[PDB]
Amino acid sequence: MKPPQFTWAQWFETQHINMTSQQCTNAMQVINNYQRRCKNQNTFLLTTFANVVNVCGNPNMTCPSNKTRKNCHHSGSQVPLIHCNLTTPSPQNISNCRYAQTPANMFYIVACDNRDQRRDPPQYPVVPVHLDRII
Repeated sequence: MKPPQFTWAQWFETQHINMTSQQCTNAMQVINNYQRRCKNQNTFLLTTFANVVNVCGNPNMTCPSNKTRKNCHHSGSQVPLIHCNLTTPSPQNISNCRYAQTPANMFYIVACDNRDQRRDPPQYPVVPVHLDRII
């Protein structure tokens, strides 16, 4: 889920593009502090928001996670990424949650939609809103 101040695109950028630290424990603090819980796992794509927007321009395909959605797009090329996995839960004090980090080079499939009319910048009419899968 996302805090109310974010559009889906801004939340996608916060969860999957802006890895504030190369260390998962530190990077996850941002997502967890906003979600008010320690997310079990999360992937950070080491690419730019602009690159993902362009992936939104690739052919539409069925989303692996949902056979009823057709707003997904394949990255075409692989990108470096870091997958974070929760190793030490701490619902009472989320700042104490620790994560493992797994580096990899994989393709990704993202779901894209038209931007939030009132809050997303007009610069990008189409934006990524969900990371459906990494391969």
